Amino acid sequence: PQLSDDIPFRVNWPGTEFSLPTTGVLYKEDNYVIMTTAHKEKYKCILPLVTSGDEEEEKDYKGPNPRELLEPLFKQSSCSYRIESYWTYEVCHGKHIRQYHEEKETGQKINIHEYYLGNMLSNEIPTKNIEGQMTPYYPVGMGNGTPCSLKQNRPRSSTVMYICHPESKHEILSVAEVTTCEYEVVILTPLLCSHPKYRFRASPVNDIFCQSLPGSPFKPLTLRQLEQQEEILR
Amino acid sequence: PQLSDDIPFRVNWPGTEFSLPTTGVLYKEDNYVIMTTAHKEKYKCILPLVTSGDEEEEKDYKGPNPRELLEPLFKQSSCSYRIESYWTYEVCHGKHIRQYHEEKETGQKINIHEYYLGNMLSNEIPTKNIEGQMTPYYPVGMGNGTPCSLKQNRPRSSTVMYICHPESKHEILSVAEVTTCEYEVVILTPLLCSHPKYRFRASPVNDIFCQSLPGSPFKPLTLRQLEQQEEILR
Amino acid sequence: AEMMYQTGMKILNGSNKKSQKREAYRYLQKAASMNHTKALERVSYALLFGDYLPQNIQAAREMFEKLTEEGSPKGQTALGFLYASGLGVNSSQAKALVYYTFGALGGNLIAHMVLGYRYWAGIGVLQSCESALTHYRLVANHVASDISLTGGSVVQRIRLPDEVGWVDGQLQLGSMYYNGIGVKRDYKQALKYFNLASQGGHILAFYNLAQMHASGTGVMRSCHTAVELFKNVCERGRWSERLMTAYNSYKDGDYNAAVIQYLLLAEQGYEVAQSNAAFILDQREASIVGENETYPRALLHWNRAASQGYTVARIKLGDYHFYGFGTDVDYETAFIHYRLASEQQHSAQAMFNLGYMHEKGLGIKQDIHLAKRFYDMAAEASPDAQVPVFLALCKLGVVYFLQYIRE
Amino acid sequence: AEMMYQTGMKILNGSNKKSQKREAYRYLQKAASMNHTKALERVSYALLFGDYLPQNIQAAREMFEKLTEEGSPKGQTALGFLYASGLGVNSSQAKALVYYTFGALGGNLIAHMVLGYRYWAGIGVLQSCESALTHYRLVANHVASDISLTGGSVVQRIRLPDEVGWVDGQLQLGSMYYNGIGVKRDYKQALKYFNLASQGGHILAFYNLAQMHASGTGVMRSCHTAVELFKNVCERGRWSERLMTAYNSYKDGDYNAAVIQYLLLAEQGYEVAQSNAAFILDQREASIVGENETYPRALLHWNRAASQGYTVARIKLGDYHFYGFGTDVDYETAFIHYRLASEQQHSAQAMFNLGYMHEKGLGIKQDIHLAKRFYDMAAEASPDAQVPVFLALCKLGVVYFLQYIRE
Amino acid sequence: MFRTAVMMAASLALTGAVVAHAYYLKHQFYPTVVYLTKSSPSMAVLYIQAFVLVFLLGKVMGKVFFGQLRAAEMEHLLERSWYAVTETCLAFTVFRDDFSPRFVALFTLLLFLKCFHWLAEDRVDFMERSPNISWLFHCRIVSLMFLLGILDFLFVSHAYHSILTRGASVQLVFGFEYAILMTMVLTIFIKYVLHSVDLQSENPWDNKAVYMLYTELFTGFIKVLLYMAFMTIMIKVHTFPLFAIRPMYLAMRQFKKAVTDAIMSR
Amino acid sequence: MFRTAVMMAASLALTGAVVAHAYYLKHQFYPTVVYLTKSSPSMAVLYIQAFVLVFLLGKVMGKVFFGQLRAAEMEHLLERSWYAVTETCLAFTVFRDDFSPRFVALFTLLLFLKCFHWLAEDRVDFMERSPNISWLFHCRIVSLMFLLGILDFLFVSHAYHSILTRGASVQLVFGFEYAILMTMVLTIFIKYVLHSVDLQSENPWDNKAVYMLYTELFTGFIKVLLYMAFMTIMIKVHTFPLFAIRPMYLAMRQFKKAVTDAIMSR
Ligand SMILES: *[C@@H]1O[C@H](CO)[C@@H](O[C@@H]2O[C@H](CO)[C@@H](O[C@H]3O[C@H](CO[C@H]4O[C@H](CO[C@H]5O[C@H](CO)[C@@H](O)[C@H](O)[C@@H]5O)[C@@H](O)[C@H](O[C@H]5O[C@H](CO)[C@@H](O)[C@H](O)[C@@H]5O)[C@@H]4O)[C@@H](O[C@H]4O[C@H](CO)[C@@H](O)[C@H](O)[C@@H]4O)[C@H](O)[C@@H]3O)[C@H](O)[C@H]2NC(C)=O)[C@H](O)[C@H]1NC(C)=O
Ligand SMILES: *[C@@H]1O[C@H](CO)[C@@H](O[C@@H]2O[C@H](CO)[C@@H](O[C@H]3O[C@H](CO[C@H]4O[C@H](CO[C@H]5O[C@H](CO)[C@@H](O)[C@H](O)[C@@H]5O)[C@@H](O)[C@H](O[C@H]5O[C@H](CO)[C@@H](O)[C@H](O)[C@@H]5O)[C@@H]4O)[C@@H](O[C@H]4O[C@H](CO)[C@@H](O)[C@H](O)[C@@H]4O)[C@H](O)[C@@H]3O)[C@H](O)[C@H]2NC(C)=O)[C@H](O)[C@H]1NC(C)=O
Ligand SMILES: *[C@@H]1O[C@H](CO)[C@@H](O)[C@H](O)[C@H]1NC(C)=O
Ligand SMILES: *[C@@H]1O[C@H](CO)[C@@H](O)[C@H](O)[C@H]1NC(C)=O
Ligand SMILES: *[C@@H]1O[C@H](CO)[C@@H](O)[C@H](O)[C@H]1NC(C)=O
Ligand SMILES: *[C@@H]1O[C@H](CO)[C@@H](O)[C@H](O)[C@H]1NC(C)=O
Repeated sequence: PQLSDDIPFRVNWPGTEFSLPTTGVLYKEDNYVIMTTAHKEKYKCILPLVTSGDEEEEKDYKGPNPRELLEPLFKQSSCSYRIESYWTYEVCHGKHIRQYHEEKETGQKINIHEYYLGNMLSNEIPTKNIEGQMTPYYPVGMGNGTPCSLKQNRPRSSTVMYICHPESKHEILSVAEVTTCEYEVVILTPLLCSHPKYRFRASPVNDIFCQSLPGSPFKPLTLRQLEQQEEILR
Repeated sequence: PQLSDDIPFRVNWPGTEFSLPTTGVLYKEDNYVIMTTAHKEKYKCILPLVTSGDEEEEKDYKGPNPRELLEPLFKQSSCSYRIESYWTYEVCHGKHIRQYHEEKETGQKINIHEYYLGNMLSNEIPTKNIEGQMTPYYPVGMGNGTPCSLKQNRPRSSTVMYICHPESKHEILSVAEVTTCEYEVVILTPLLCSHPKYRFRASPVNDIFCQSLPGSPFKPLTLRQLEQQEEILR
Repeated sequence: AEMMYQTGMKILNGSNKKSQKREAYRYLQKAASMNHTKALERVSYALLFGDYLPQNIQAAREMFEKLTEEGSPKGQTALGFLYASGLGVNSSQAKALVYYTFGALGGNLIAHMVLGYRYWAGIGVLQSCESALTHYRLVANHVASDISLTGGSVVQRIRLPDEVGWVDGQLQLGSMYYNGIGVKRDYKQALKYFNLASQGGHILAFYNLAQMHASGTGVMRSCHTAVELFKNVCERGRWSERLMTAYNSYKDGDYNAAVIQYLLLAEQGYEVAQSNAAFILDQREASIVGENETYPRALLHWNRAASQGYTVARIKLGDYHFYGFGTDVDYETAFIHYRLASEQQHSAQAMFNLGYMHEKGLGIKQDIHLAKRFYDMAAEASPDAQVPVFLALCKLGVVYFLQYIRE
Repeated sequence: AEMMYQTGMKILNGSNKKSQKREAYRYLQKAASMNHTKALERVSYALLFGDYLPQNIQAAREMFEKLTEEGSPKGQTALGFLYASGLGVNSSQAKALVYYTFGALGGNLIAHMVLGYRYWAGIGVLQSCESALTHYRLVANHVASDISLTGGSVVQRIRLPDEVGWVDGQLQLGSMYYNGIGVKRDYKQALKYFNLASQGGHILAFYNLAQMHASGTGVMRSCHTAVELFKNVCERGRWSERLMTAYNSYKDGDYNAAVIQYLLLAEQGYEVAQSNAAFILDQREASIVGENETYPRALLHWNRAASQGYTVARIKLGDYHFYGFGTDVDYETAFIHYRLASEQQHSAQAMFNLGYMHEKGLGIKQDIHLAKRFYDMAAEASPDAQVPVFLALCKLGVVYFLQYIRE
Repeated sequence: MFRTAVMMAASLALTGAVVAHAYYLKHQFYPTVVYLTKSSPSMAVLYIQAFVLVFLLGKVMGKVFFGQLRAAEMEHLLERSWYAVTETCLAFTVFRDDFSPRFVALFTLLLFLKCFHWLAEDRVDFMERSPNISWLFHCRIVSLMFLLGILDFLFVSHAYHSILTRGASVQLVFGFEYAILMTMVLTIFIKYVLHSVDLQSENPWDNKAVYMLYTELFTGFIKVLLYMAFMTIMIKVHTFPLFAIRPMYLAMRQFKKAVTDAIMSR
Repeated sequence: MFRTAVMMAASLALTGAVVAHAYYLKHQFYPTVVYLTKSSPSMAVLYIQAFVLVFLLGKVMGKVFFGQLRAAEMEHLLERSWYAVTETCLAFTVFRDDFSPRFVALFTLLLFLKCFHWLAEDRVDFMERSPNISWLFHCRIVSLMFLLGILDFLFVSHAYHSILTRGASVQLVFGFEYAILMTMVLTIFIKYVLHSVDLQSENPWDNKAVYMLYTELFTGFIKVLLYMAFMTIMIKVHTFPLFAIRPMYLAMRQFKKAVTDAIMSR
């Protein structure tokens, strides 16, 4: 029950002559159930022990350092911006963070209230959060922005937050501030998802195997079929 | 302009060799107009003098007296009734007028408040303004109804008003009172419309004949394609 | 000549300014001197109509005659309107119809609406729904085509005697139900689906039920519903904007151009434009008509406005026979028009003046206790009759008490 | 045996009285002793549900087992609900899915909605819209069929944390536009006409756009709009009446049958029934669940109610991490759920408690002038935040003034 | 007297100018009276002529029931009346009853009767200290005793059947206020009973003061009970009075000046 | 003093009971305060506590600004304050401004300042006939003069910029009443100027009475002008006041008692 909406499951039908795997999740010979379908087909569905512990995935990476992946993003100078209710944040990856809003005068003039939040002149990857859950990141922290009146004319500082997303097109989840005139930017990119320590973390899947009892086939007399029925609409 | 929405007119096309009728409405040779259609067609359309006076229709009637026409209505005992906002008038032709209204009690009883307005134990036909129009009528006056408290226990009296209508099915235009507890009923019937002095009066139609000038045929080139078009549509 | 008419239409369609509209017509008025047969018919309808060119009725009659001798539908129509209304010329209903027939023949649409309306209310001719079906049909085809193009320009309906998507798809669905799109046609059930589309207010549905009640499909073809469904389609043409040209003349102080721009639509068969064209003639603000032909002409347009179902036009037809406006005084005739606005339209005033003719013995024989009913009935019909019945009932009981003392 | 079941259904369909409904089940409960496989499934859903038979959860578990060994779809479905909710039996999500799969296989519709919802919100399995497309369809075909027959029985949506014709013809017109009735089919323009029919509130149109976004017709087939359009169809079945059976139990004082008749619909994937089944567990009125499994089970159903777009379920997920309800106290985790209800749903309270964690230095580093923004932002968002910001801003300036004096 | 006839004529000149304005606009009977009703200045002048008419009826009713005002109660009406004009005005507008010209006419009937009870109190107060009172005074004031108490009994009877048949409306506060006025004619009776047995005997009576203090204790207890029940009702139904706390503080002070003085005496 | 502390404690006990009842229901800050604002008895008890607080602040301000009440102006305050609270209540309820707990506070601020102007009235009226007055009295009353005049100038400025910027609302009547109160502090200045040049010379001055009568005529003219403009505004905009005709009759009588007496004298 404790955070139980994060544990994935999958039912399989390996059949009569099947041996449970000794690698991955643990299994027992007592936690079996005797099953019966609507057309009187008998099955014996074993279930694994719900642990999914440790990180023994043989984590190996002979590839580049995480610094090198964002270099093609820096040189191409293709950088996006975000709208809000009032403001407009334009992070430029590898140049600056620019926050501005246009004041449209009555017919002729456009006034700009602009600020500068930064400029380009360890065995554990830190993890922030992201919508409650968990994600390790790459931090890129800068300063030397426009002076801030609240900090007695100190320049603003900003850290760039990098998290990976497969369908991303370099947009922003949200812009936020941890203190006054010092702001945090999160950036979606598809580059870091190839990195094993930086990819989006998915819990291992515990496999539920259903052993077919005699008098019942490899898969139930309603399974296969119904599945392929929609296979029509595939 | 004075009551001008009661004078009927009709345009005819009698053609080139036509003589205006000397019987009916009067005519003059000066009140002609020269006409021209869209396809350059010349017509001379004459008009009559709008008098339509007198009643020289050779009024002859060797048929029965108006008393005899309502006798088949009396013996058949097929008599109607009328609804209102509250009341309900049931005139029975040749028996009585009955005015009553049912009081529906909560579930079981029905109470009747009934009254009786009558019971059956001259060279000029009189006329009454009917919606401002001139209709001569047959009056059938009768009394000895229920006593009326306002007239110090005098029985009510009523006159039956007969006016003819071709599509009538023995209904009532309206029920009205000229004085307290003495009421007037009008009845639609189709029997009196055969009587020449009792039929629905229609004004004689003044005829607009119009003659076809040379270079133009008997009827205009923009006319006959339209009466056949509605004939197809019917 | 023809080059002058192009400049006027360019500035008319390009500039909505009042001065620019008058400046555009300066070439059009000059082109009328060249007898360009298209040029006069746009200034004929300004010389006699107003709110464009200055109003001059006698300046338009003689040049309408050459439009008639040429054979113009727009000249045959309007010269009939002059003799129907007796406007600047001695009145004659005899050849008012003759000009309207040739305008209806000539292809004009105004001369078909009026000829249809005259055949429908029985004005000037015999009331024949068959003839009123034919002429009202030609207008409906020539207005149902343009609304699908112009989008249905709606115009407000203003009565001077009172002051001074969701259903669009239902029309195509109901059209497929009667015709048959993938299903067998059923005229018994397609009638109810098509008739419910007209309750939304769209007049495309108003057309389609008129043909339904014409040929006899679905429901038996009755005359009364044949043309009344047709008529409300015809009352929303591009001439429906002409209330605004007339109503703006009333608010601008040009009262004599709100009695000519309203008398055409009164002739065209409206009730918003038949009370208002009589209310202006009621108060003698018009000056083309004489001071002796002001009430009989306002009686004619109060009479047509009553038969088309107006409450005030049935009370105000009682007044004109009550005092003697334009008619010798008739308490019996005025009596009926007061009750006809009581039982039918439930007009609250119309039983109060029923009490007065009951209480004071006008028209019929006097009865004191019969009059008490209608004053009491007046207070039930409206909230505003509570006061002027109470001061009438108190006066009523004073006579009853004083008569009892003398006995 | 079978003769006893006929008497119960006759009095159930014939009498709506509460005593007569219980009197009808007396033969049904006696017929359950005869092991008539149709008889138990109408009393199994009363022995564990309530508001019918008396509530006794342990009395229904063992007779559900023989319903499972027989192979009943209505027994395979509910026995998975017991192990999914940990209800009277030790909780186990591992074979909760196993029972729901065979219920989904067996032809039950409840076990398809729950399996579809688990595949859609990623609860207990991987979030796969492809698998969530398959199971959510089968329900939609079996509910749109009966709704065309039953008329679409509407049920009110009651949330306890808040208190305690014209378009019908547009569906057939939009159906003919996509298919083609007398015209060439055009999937580019039939989409807009069909999608506008669903804004009227009818749910037949909700079905037809789901298939439109499924096969890729008209618009490209996107997963997010494939099942969300499907889901609102499935949330209006004959099981949509089960709120009133649960909500009447709450108003009748039987709070322990408003936490079992609501936990099924919470498992079925609602948001009216996922806040309310957690609000009852919030205040510890339930008695089947223990006193130590009352907050973690109410955290689970506050978490699912937030991800489906509820304002209060995102504030109240902040509270449970703010005080330490069912979790070790986390000011950082509670911080995020408070701002996620501020920027997204614009919940007025959710920036006020943002100020408190800004003003008093909880979770993040303290900054006095940053807190002033969110209190000020609270008063702009609602009229009711004018007061409790003003007594918060006055307290805010007292600290700022007192600190300045000490310097 | 000259300024009174001037005020009447200067009001009737406005009414005859408003009526003649409408009759020229709408030349009939029925649309004229309807036009006066809907128009704001036309009903305003008809209101002014109504108030002058009820003013002059009061002056002739005061002249027939009292021979001459003593010019010491003439002020004493003017503050109370103002008191009374404002709280009826505030009770009329708080209740959202809307401006109707038959419930305004009912409210000035309450105020007109309220002014005559107050005039009877000050006249019977000097009946204590009048050694020369004729039989005309005695009969003309017991006539005022009857005519008032029967009138408030009638309007209480009209109101408590109105609170049952129709429902909760402004007719509740009419009959309750007349019930207080029913206690008000009750007070001046007993005071007239004890001061009539005083004059017929040529000797003072000590028990008359004891009965008078007991009687004022009585009705004062009845008065606060009526006001306290009047409080408990309109919080429950409709809205907070915001009025009638004016005579209530005087009602507790009436109870304070009677019960505590009798406790100090007895 | 015991009864005042008893009343304060009996109000604070109800306020604490209401606050604890709300806090037990909605165990946080924000829903508790929102529940207090939406609930009727909770806001009623908070209103009662606010009124007791402003009562005690008024008592301490009267103690610090006047040494001791003469017990002849305490009544004058009691009747004039009843007048005033009923006029403000009726003006609040006719305007349909709706019950808001930040305009009721402004109305009691207006009533509080009106009460202090009346206390200044009666204090300078006895200062007219006081032969033994210390410099503390002079300094404290001229401090009252300033503070009051500056306050009505500030509120008149606020209300006229409000009536220019926002639009027609209750701020117009607030500014007009503060303008009348400004004329009131003007009257007492001139009266204090004349009665201070009276005391510094050990001889009576005949021209002081003429100057006092002329000043009274002056400001009476200003007052009737303000009341007439106030009328001719609110018949035009919104609705008939139905209030502020009270002090107007006293304002014309103030004009009558000054202009006619000076005409009879001069
Ligand atoms: C519908 O949409 C509308 C617009 O889209 C919404 O309307 C609101 O419109 C008003 C306009 O009157 C906006 O108010 C303010 O607008 C400007 C800009 O001020 C904003 O920015 C200030 C910047 O300060 C920070 O800047 C940096 C940000 O990165 C920081 O690093 C820095 O340290 C500093 O903190 C900001 O301060 C201010 O927020 C609040 O500030 C203080 C305390 O922080 C609070 O007490 C205030 O209450 C204020 O809310 C604004 O967000 C501002 O003009 C500025 O510039 C001119 C230049 O000449 C100066 O003259 C002027 O004095 C001022 O300094 C305005 O005066 C005004 O304050 C408001 O932001 C809009 N609201 C929203 C939500 O967008 C409308 O709300 C929408 N409807 C809805 C949502 O229902
Ligand atoms: C919606 O529909 C509703 C009903 O369909 C409408 O509701 C109204 O309902 C009330 C019921 O309270 C009706 O009021 C009266 O109903 C009865 C019947 O009384 C009627 O008949 C009386 C008969 O008197 C005449 O009778 C003969 C008629 O031929 C004459 O010859 C004879 O001389 C005599 O004159 C009639 O008098 C009365 O009309 C009026 O009478 C006097 C003066 O004539 C007026 O002062 C009155 O104001 C009255 O209006 C009625 O029309 C009545 O019951 C009678 O009988 C019982 C029997 O026990 C007696 O106890 C009782 O005392 C009385 O004598 C009722 O008491 C009541 O008076 C009213 O008619 C309905 N209104 C309409 C328009 O139908 C409702 O109005 C509709 N909504 C709308 C239109 O918006
Ligand atoms: C109209 O007719 C009358 C009478 O016949 C005549 O006097 C008048 O001159 C005619 N007017 C015109 C313009 O024809
Ligand atoms: C009618 O017309 C004549 C013109 O012959 C005119 O003099 C008269 O004033 C008009 N009116 C009346 C009432 O005769
Ligand atoms: C549930 O599991 C727990 C722990 O394994 C065990 O103690 C308990 O007896 C079980 N209960 C049932 C009904 O199986
Ligand atoms: C949890 O369960 C135990 C039973 O083992 C019970 O005694 C206890 O009260 C429950 N609650 C807590 C907080 O431990």
